[PDB]
Amino acid sequence: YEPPVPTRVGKKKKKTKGPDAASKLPLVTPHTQCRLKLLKLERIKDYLLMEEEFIRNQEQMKPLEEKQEEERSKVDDLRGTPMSVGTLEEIIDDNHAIVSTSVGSEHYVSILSFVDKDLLEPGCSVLLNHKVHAVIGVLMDDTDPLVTVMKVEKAPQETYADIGGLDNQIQEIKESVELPLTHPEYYEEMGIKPPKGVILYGPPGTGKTLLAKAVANQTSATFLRVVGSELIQKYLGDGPKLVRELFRVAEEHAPSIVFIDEIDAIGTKRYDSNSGGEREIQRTMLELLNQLDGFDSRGDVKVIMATNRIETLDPALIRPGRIDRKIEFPLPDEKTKKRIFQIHTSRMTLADDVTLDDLIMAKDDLSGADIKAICTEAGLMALRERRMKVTNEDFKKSKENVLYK
Amino acid sequence: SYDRAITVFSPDGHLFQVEYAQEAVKKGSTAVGVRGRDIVVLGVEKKSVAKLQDERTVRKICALDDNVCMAFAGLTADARIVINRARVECQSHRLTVEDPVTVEYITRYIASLKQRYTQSNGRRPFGISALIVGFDFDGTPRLYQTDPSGTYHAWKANAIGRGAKSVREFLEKNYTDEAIETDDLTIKLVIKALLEVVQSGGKNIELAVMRRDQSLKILNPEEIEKYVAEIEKEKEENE
Amino acid sequence: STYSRQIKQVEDDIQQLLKKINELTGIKESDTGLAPPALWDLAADKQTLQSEQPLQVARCTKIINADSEDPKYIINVKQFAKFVVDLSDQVAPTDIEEGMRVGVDRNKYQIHIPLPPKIDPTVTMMQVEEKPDVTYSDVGGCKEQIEKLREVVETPLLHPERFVNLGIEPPKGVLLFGPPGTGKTLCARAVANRTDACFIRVIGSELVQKYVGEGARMVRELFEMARTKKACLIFFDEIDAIGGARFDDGAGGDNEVQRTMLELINQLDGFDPRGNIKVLMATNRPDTLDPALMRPGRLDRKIEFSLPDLEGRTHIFKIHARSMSVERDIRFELLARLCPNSTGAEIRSVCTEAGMFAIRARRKIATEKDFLEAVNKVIKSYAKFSATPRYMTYN
Amino acid sequence: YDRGVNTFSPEGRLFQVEYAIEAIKLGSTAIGIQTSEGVCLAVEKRITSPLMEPSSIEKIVEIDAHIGCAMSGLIADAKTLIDKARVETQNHWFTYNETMTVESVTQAVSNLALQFGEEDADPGAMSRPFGVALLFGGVDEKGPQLFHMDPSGTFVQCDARAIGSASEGAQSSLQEVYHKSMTLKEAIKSSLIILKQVMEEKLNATNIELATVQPGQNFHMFTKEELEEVIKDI
Amino acid sequence: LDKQIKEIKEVIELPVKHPELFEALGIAQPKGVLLYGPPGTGKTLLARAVAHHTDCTFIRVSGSELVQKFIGEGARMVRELFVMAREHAPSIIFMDEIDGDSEVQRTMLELLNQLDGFEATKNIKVIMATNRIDILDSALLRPGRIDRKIEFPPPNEEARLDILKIHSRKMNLTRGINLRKIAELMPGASG
Ligand SMILES: Nc1ncnc2c1ncn2[C@@H]1O[C@H](COP(=O)(O)OP(=O)(O)OP(=O)(O)O)[C@@H](O)[C@H]1O
Ligand SMILES: Nc1ncnc2c1ncn2[C@@H]1O[C@H](COP(=O)(O)OP(=O)(O)OP(=O)(O)O)[C@@H](O)[C@H]1O
Ligand SMILES: Nc1ncnc2c1ncn2[C@@H]1O[C@H](COP(=O)(O)OP(=O)(O)O)[C@@H](O)[C@H]1O
Ligand SMILES: [Mg+2]
Ligand SMILES: [Mg+2]
Ligand SMILES: [Mg+2]
Repeated sequence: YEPPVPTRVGKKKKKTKGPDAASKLPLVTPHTQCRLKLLKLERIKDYLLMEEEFIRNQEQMKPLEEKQEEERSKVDDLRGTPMSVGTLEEIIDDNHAIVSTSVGSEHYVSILSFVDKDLLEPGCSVLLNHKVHAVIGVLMDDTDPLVTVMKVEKAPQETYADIGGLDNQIQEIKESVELPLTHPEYYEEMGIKPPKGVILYGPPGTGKTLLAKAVANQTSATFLRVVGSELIQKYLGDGPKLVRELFRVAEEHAPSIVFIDEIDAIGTKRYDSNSGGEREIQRTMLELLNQLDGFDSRGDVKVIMATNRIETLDPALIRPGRIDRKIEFPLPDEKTKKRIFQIHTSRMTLADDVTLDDLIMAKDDLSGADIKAICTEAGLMALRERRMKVTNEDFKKSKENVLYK
Repeated sequence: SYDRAITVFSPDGHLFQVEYAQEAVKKGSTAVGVRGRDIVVLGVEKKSVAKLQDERTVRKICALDDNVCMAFAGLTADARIVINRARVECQSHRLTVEDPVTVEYITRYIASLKQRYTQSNGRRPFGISALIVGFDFDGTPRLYQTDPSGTYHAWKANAIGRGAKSVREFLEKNYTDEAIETDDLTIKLVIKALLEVVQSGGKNIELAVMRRDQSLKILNPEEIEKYVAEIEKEKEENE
Repeated sequence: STYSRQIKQVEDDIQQLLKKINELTGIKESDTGLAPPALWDLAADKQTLQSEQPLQVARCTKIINADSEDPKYIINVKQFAKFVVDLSDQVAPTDIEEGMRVGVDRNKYQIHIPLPPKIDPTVTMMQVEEKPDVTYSDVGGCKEQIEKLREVVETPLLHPERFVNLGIEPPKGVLLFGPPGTGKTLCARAVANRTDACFIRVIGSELVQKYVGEGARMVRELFEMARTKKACLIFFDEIDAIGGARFDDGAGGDNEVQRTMLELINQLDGFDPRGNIKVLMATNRPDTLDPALMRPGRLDRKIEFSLPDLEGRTHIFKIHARSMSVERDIRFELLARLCPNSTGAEIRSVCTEAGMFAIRARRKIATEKDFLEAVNKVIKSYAKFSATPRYMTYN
Repeated sequence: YDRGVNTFSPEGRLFQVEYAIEAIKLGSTAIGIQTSEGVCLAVEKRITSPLMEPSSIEKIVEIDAHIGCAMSGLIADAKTLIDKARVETQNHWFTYNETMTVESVTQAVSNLALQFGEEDADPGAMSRPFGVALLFGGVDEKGPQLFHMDPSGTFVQCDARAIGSASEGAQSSLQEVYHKSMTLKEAIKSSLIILKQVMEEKLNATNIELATVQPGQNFHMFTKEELEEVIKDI
Repeated sequence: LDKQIKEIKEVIELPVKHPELFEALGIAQPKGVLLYGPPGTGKTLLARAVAHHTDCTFIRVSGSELVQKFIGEGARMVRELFVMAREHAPSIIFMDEIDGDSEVQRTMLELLNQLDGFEATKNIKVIMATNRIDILDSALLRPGRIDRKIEFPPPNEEARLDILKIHSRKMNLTRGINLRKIAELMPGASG
């Protein structure tokens, strides 16, 4: 006896996912409504016209058993009902594989011809015949509940126009997460790959998450958001396992933007639920180091990290190649503070006796979050007095609530 | 005696404590100094001017001697030590040489004192940069700058503080022989320089001028307000 | 616009023809994993469903009276049961050994086919199937580093005849160490691209597992599956995750991970011969590795990826500015001089930012000033976050 | 950190000394050539702003009338070394009524290197090495002599030594241009050609420093007019 | 807690019932509430009452691993709770700090970050109950995260009488009990 030898190269599935299948018609150029496009469009139609006539003739004289609806009916008979869901443990041969049912019992079954063999990978969910357990299909895995957590289904309503004073910051962040997708030709004609990673750092409330929200609003790519504290898991290896899975979802939904907000919270906060102490966090970081810039080839994934404590990060984490750009978010100055007040008081109706210049110097170290918190509390004070117009007294009591006490 | 090496070489060859001291300089008020033909102008931005703060006490422009005055940027408490140590040396030099100190000498002493704190046991580097202006015995206006490292260079015009890069870029374009033809134009140059980083206006500008054979003259807010009107007036005709 | 009416007429017909073609051919489902009908051999599948019975996976435990003509095999059918069975008549008695997985039928449980050893699906995914797009030409300033790397991990497999004739046993291990960004993983990606043997990429953080002894299990199955190949390469990126030095802090600090490292040490150089596996580990914290792992016979060659010298930095600049739209007289030697102790990662960013300034100014060609500003932004402005100063002490 | 200043690497390297050597590579390039007709010292000023006075950047210093020094690395650190060289000289003259040999001056300055430490040290003792490299050049009984000092306290006579950011490139250029029997005017020119090729900026009479110590003649810094005369060629 | 009832209504009741009041005011609808005070002062009592009166589903997040099978088989993030919170909007997510770092506070940050601008469905409010406000993280104390902090001081003489008047109804009381005197007999007592 000799072991079976596969004809397929390797044990992994085909990388391409969700293609046009056989509807991949040739790309006709130019898109302009001209005769050449018409000639090319007719050219595609001509072959299809041949294709329609040729296929019809064969099926016309094909046996009654061998028909498109008959063979599909025979497939269901071969598959049977119910259709058991198992796990692919090993691909022994092209038409043979080792599968395990839900009870943990492994079987050496035969992969039938109609099975999509390029979706076969070890660990995948396979469909087996109830009686003979032969591989008869592959279950398109449902979106994991872990996938739904990262994905921001609806883009946030915050635009770049809602950000004031971060003109350079928007310009730097756009050039690594927005410009490479909207106008990729600029980078190709220059011969440069776009800046790989970006980190937004500064004092709290300076607009780090807000710019990421503006990025998520005007992005055509999948946006995955994970707070750094969410990488601290209750079990060993789960933290590294989660970082590995987060960028695996990013690979599937390419192009994608991964926002690791509050990245510093993974190490600056110690939780007793984390069985491994700082040592497990280090292994979680080492997984993060590989994902940003490691052995595996990275697709169209742009990584945005945000932190108010950038000195506490591992310097190897934000090294060039992993995080190319380090955009600083300083506390607003007088010109920016006025713009932030106008942004958050635009939909407000103000009293004639309120002035934003006096509200500018509420505190020297005034952040945008404090500016916004003053406004919403000022409106809440007006709501308490059953009023729609916010007075200066409402803002005065607003400052003593958020800035003090 | 605390005998420990605070400032040591990084593997790349950098003295990180010196760099961190230069980082504290970048968090201070913007100090601007311009060396004119017969006047030296020192301009310092004021941080968060408080109506309850006695403006006389918090003064970033101080006179080491009758002919030398300096403006600093960085840690206020660190500077006051340097000014006092520099002031004592000005009187020691005058006692021995019987000649008022030169700007080069006192910028050399301060730089040497600053450098000594980057190579001495138990001492952290001074976290200030100094903008020393003044006049020599022969009436030549001199402007010198020191950093925590201990390097002093002479400048026609320079800026230190948070917005040093912006003001210095502004100064490299507007410092010309025509711009320092008169004392009034030279004083306007510093205000024009400080308006680039000061957002509110002349209320956050402290101005000190020194003329040849004269003592340091702090400019009153009304005098400064008079100048800012002229720059605002000259802006209209250039449009 | 004159053909707009006719273009839509033929475009709709093509779409109608395409849908009509899919009606006869069949392009649907794809959610139960159904292959396109062009590959459907229904006649054969019906024959397989009867002629080829399904086989249950069992492990042989003991052979009773192997010398006689009635050899009886005890099998462990996973979670089902244990059976004393006899061998099938279509396989040889010498083909079944104790401790080997077998395939047994559902009626009399007689062994029908031997099976490959069980390997964790995660371990199976560790072998590289698509090689990287990086060659040795993309690594600059590592000339001596690469030759040492190649003559241990590439030359013995390419030309094994040159070592057997001279009675030479080439080293079976290389440790790449250096500060971050120095090209440790870049060289390993070049090795995998060029290699013809099986390449397995193992990240140390992947070996950290929730349960006790699981991490050491994956190391055992990793070397078990590497031994199923004539020649193999295992890459241990960031081995400091599991390769840390052993210690006793009273409590069981890092006891589980140390066992994984102890298993890796055992497979590299233990009682059993390792095989034709040539391991390769990269770490930016080699001072943290256990002395047993850092010993010849496990990591025979210690290749240091120090920060490039002036010639090396100029070479890395040439590599990354090769495809750029640079100007005439870019003084790359001058740029290499402006960053004395800088990793190749910073040099690549300098090249990227240099062209990034040109894109900023709507310019199609990157000037020398753009590189000078890029050096200031990367080497100088970003020196606060530089990992180099802290990591040269570690390397 | 945990390491002290006087800590040995596993390879026998004083960690702080090796680190201080890396500080020179960030300093400005300096070229020194020793010829039978005198010693040549050139250094680039490295102006970073047009508002900076080039004359204030003093990277060549009069140690004495017969010996001068070119410095590269941390300029602030070499002031301490220069001061003693200007004190050790004029102490030899006080005690022996003669000018101290260039080698002895470099020897005295070299002893200051490695006189650093954390514990068991005088209150005035330094805490870190001098992150500067000096190129002493002068005329003595042995004729023109050029000596190179490094933060390790290691001084050596050099016929033509280049220190600074472009030490590697300029030394290679120096080897291709230096022959033992050449005039000092050739040394001034040859050093300026090498500097102009390694400088970031365009070479002119304001961003460089030239000094010469000829036999008989004293230490002489080149003025703007003198520099323009040799710049006009190449 | 008459003052506290009014405060929590303006932040959890009004945004759910009358979103137009906040849109007319031009302010963002509040999403985070922190009730702080000594234990037993009515923080959980008031949080449940508002959810009961506003028809908002009340979810208590104790971080218990016994309830993780209901939250989701993954259990890798506490934001997996948002799937079941969105399905029952309007919802009130309530976490109480019993009092390493605090896991309730960590959950608060993760929920507040998603609720900042990354949550599509509205009417998901989040309440935190804590013993003290000075132990709080700087991240939660930062302006803009918790839109209202409501204090629950220990009941005074009059408030103790009301709490006494409330729980004594469930007993067969002889007529003429001087509940005022018993309230005076309990200085510094919680509800
Ligand atoms: N520059 C700005 N312009 C407009 N709004 C701003 C600005 N900075 C802050 N804000 C407001 O402050 C609110 C809170 O700030 P944000 O969530 O962006 O903080 P952050 O910078 O990510 O900081 P951190 O996470 O450290 O607290 C934002 O929702 C936004 O409305
Ligand atoms: N010698 C080199 N020649 C050319 N490019 C290089 C060189 N070294 C590094 N790079 C570039 O810098 C990047 C740094 O990534 P790399 O995988 O090489 O880092 P590393 O040394 O493994 O770092 P870490 O220790 O953080 O894992 C590479 O992807 C490559 O683009
Ligand atoms: N102010 C109060 N009025 C009425 N009952 C109260 C009051 N405070 C506490 N209680 C009673 O105490 C019990 C527990 O209080 P609880 O709300 O859990 O305290 P905390 O506010 O610390 O969470 C509740 O069942 C409630 O009946
Ligand atoms: Mg944030
Ligand atoms: Mg690596
Ligand atoms: Mg309670």
